[PDB]
This record gives sequence, structure tokens and C-alpha cells, in this order.
Amino acid sequence: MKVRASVKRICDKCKVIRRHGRVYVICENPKHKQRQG
Amino acid sequence: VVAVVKLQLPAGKATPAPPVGPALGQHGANIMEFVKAFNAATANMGDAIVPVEITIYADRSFTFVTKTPPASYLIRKAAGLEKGAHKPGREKVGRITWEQVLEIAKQKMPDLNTTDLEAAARMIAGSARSMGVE
Amino acid sequence: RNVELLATLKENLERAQGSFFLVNYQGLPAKETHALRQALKQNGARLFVAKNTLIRLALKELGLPELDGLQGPSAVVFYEDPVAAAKTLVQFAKSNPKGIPQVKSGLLQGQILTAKDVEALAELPT
Amino acid sequence: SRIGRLPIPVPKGVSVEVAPGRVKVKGPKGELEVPVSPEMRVVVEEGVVRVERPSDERRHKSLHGLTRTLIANAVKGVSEGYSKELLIKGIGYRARLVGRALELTVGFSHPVVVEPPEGITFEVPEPTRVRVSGIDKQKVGQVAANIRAIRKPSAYHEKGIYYAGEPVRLKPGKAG
RNA sequence: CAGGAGGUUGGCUUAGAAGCAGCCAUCCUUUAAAGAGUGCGUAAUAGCUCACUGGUCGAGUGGCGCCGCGCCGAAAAUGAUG
Repeated sequence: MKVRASVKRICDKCKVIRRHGRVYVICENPKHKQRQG
Repeated sequence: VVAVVKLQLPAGKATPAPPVGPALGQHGANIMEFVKAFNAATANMGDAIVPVEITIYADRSFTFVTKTPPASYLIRKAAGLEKGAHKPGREKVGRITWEQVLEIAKQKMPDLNTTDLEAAARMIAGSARSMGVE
Repeated sequence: RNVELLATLKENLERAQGSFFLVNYQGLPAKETHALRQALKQNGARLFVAKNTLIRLALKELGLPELDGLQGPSAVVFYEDPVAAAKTLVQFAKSNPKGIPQVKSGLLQGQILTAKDVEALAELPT
Repeated sequence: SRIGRLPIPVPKGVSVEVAPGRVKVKGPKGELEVPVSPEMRVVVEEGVVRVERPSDERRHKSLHGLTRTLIANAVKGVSEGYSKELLIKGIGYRARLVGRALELTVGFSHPVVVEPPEGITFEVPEPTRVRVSGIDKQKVGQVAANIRAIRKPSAYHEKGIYYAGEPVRLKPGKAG
């Protein structure tokens, strides 16, 4: 789910990781699988 | 050796369509359809959350009895609890008249955590807020 | 948050007298080993019966309370149970069997004080 | 590695680490070395082992916890070994032991076979269940995942090779 | 890593909230501090993590009133480069 902003965490148990340059958001929920690159 | 599971019925009603089906039928039980039995003990006591030692032996001993309902409910029920149909906002003449609160919060205070000497001075803080009157 | 309060009151609830002990009992939901812990108002009367300040917080707060430094339970969990708050004369026998006749290693105790010195852990249970 | 520093009790095997490349602790059959970095020179000591840092720069305190916990797990496995266990559900299809590699019946229509590395550890004591053991830990996990990589997930329905402590979900399909 | 003391057991709905179905509730006992009980949920429950802790352990860990420098947002048409 590549949005270029709106990487604001919404599932209340997600958390944000930077890795190899990109920004990923990982919850325990496959609906929210954001990455902004 | 038969283990017990903690439950609670509805309060006031007797029907056990789902209550006496898969709920208890899952762990272990016997015979069901206790309209006859739950009206024999539900009607004489309870509008106020009634919890009795739920035993699942073989439905041989008639239930009926009736344990003294717990604290907040058996203080706060006889106002009507009339609202709730629309939205939650402690309305519908939810005024209870504190003297009536004392005569519902009255002799029936036997079984609680180690004491309650008077439930119309300190337990009313739980009762009135949980009902809606702040 | 806590800085001037807490201790200034948990040590006051521990220093009503000098006949405390230690305690720990832990795993279930709240009211029926509040049977044992709150029917320390039955075997006693509303005592700070493990009112549970902390340890290391109570351990360098009890210098300010000056209760002889009963530092035995720097090991496995310390309550610093102040059984002297209502009646510390016979409540130890009622508090030992409350955790003894239950699930395995229910209520472990640590140190104890016999109102003038520190009582031993091997003689506190017996 | 901690908020402070930690002792590393050592038994059975010894140490050494004179080459500098990687320090070592092998037990009865253990010769598992570790490729540890340059300086952060570890100290050879008595029956307990500790570790250093020259400062609190976010290079040295980054290497610090890895430098401890990459020796602290090397000292443990060479005397008993690690293990990882592997459950497998299904409607009647199991693994067997034709040689020392292992077959499976999933939809190649008879055979699925995969070969283990030098840490060979096939052992079946049931009917379909299997577990992997050995000396290492970084290569136990990838072999116990290469076994998983054949018919790995299960989405709608209870099937599939699993792990042991996973509560893996379900959701209905047509009706239910 | 070890632990979550049940009067917290609905008010409509009780076919079912017992925080963890659809609605605010902003109390008390007592102790490992409290869960006015944040999440996974089905028929409620069952249980698990810490959003609390004592244990364990011991000294640099959670946000910013602001700046200095950087990162993704950034796709062409004969072979490339400041």
C-alpha cells in the first residue's frame, strides 16, 4: 500500500521502522501495511 | 471428578435457548430446557444481577433458591433504569431519591469482600456513577 | 511523579509500630485472595498487611522511617508487610495457612521483626 | 549487554581466542567458532567472562550487546545442542525417513524430499511430527524454515505445516 | 525471564460484554499496584501482552519550546558523465 504521505499510524498497535532507506509501518493487521517509498 | 465452570444466567428471564446449548454444552453438562426450573427460582428474587453457585451435576436437584444479588445493582435498580432506548446520557428520570436509595440500600448486604457496614454511604459512589447519576 | 509523596505515607503506614514481615502472593483475579489479603481484616482489622510500598524504594525509604533496616528480602519478591498496623501477635499463623493450603508456593514470606530486633526467616514461619 | 555489564559463566569447554578472528568454546563435540569484530578486545578470565567498551559512542554501544550475546549463545550449544520442534496438521499426510532426508505428500502427487546440511538431525518419534537439532543456532532456524517453505501458510482452513507456539487465524468463506 | 488476589459478572442487550461486541461510566476494599480494567476475539466466556508492577535488576532510557546538516516525495524518447 504505497502512499507518498499519510504514513500516520492508525491501527493503534502499529509501529514504524526505517530500513534500507525506506519507511515502513507494521501493525499486526494485513489491512495496514504502509510503506512510503 | 467433574470440574465446574463459572457463568451467569440472564436475570428475570428463564428461557435458555443459547444459555443452555453450546455455552455449557461445550465443557460438560446434561439435560436442558429449564423454563419450569428457572421460573421457580428466578421470579421470587431478582432484578438486580443475581449470581448463584452454578452446579452442572445432572439437573436432579431443583434450583429455585436464590442468592442475595450483589452490591451496586441491588442498591441501584429500583429507579426504573428507563432510558437507554436512544442514547446514553443518564436521563429518563434517573433521579432515585436518596431515601429510596437507603431503603433499597437496606438490610441486604451480607456477602462482599470481607465487610460492608453501610452500603448507602460509600457503595453509593459506585452505584450512582455506574447507573449514571454523578 | 512520585517524589515527596508515596513514601511519606507508605512509610507512615509501615511505621505505626515495629513488628513487620515480608510477603508475596500473585496469580488469579482480585477478590478471593483478597479473601486472604483483605480478610487480614478478619484475622486482623484493616491492617497495612502488605500495603506494598516497594523494595529498593522502601529499602532506601526505611532509613527515613528508622525501623532498624530489616533487609532480608533483596532476593525473591519483597512485600515489606507491616502486620504491626492492627495486631501483630497471632496473625502469622493465620497468614501462613492462607497460602499454605492453596496452590504451590502461594504466600512466601521473607524477613520479620519481633518488635525490637530482626527475626529470622527460618523462625518466622514456625 | 545490559543497562550495565553482565557476567558470562563458563563450564565444560574452555576458551582461548588468540587468533583474534573469533573466540571459541567447544564442548564434547563442539568446535563452533565466532567471527567477532576488531577492538572491543575481549578479556580472557576465570570461570566467569566479562566484556568492555572504551566509551559510549553509538558505534561502540551498538557493537557491545551483539559482542556479548554472540558469545553467550555460542558457549551454550556446544555441550548439549539447540533444537527446534515442528508440528504438522492436515487430513492424513505425513513425513517419513527413506534415507536420512525426509519425504512428504502434499501435491507433487507422491514425493517431496529435502536434504539437510552437515548438521544432520532427522528424528521421528510419532507419526508425522519432526524436530531439528544441532550445534549451531543461526543455521538451525533457516533449515527449520526451509522445511516450512513447502506449503507454508493456511488462510481459510486448517491445513499446512506449522510451528509449535503459533495461534494462526481463520476467517469464514462461503458460509459457517 | 516471573506474576497477572474477583463484590469490578449490566444500564438497552441479557440470544450475550465477565476491560477485549454496538453507549458514557471518571468509586472502594486491598497489594506484586491498584488496571474509571488499552489490544487479539467467538456463543458469552476460555485465555495471552504489558499500555501497572516487587520480583529481575541497578544508572543514561520516553517527548519537545528550537536550531545546523541530511532522507522519501522525483518518469523519457540517437551513448554516458559535476
